[PDB]
Amino acid sequence: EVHLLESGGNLVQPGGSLRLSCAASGFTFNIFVMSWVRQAPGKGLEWVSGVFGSGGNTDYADAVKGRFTITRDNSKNTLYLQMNSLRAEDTAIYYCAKHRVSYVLTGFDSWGQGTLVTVSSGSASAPTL
Amino acid sequence: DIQMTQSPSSLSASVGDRVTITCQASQDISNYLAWYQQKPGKAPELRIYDASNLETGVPSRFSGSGSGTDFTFTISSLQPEDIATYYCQQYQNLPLTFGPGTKVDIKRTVAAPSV
Repeated sequence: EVHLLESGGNLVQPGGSLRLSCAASGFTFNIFVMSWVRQAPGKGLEWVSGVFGSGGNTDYADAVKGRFTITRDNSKNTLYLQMNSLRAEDTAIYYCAKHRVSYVLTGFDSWGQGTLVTVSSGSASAPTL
Repeated sequence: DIQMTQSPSSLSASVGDRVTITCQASQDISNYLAWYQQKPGKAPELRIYDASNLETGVPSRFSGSGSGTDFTFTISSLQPEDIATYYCQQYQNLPLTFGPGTKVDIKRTVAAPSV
């Protein structure tokens, strides 16, 4: 029975970097496609990145591109997101999601619980006007 | 990308009611669509996949119609357990795209703002 457990999200400074983790159970992890999808306050869902069984082909959204890195540990059946170059647009509840079948072009069968990433110093700081 | 649109934004019904949501695509998507339920402070939960198929153990009350452009999701009877934000997701291509969402709610207090 799919149990996707997520840790590591916390408050971070802009220009910061986080490492999210999501651990899976009760499914042959290493045969399935895995994705990270985020959810911004006052926003719907955006799929971020997908990784392919072998930790083969990975795909990212344009927003996330060079800043975020997705890696699987199959030996401990874990999923990783390395978020470099954090900007406020990246504030969100991050979910690890299991592809219903073993392919990218799939709905999501099973979701984790959500980890929050608050990329905020102190809103914005401008005085001259 | 594919733009997905969700008609309408919010609604209020009543226990027992039949309720219908419209999810519209940009591209022709064949029937590569998924519905999600999301009760507040919960992960999304897969309802319907492949436009029509009910995920296992969903109640036959939730329904999904359409192909290509327009999609419909229907709840023949309102249950207090269905309070939630509904979503549609396309899987015709990458980036996988979700639609804005449809927040479903009970009728309570305010005028059914009918002026």
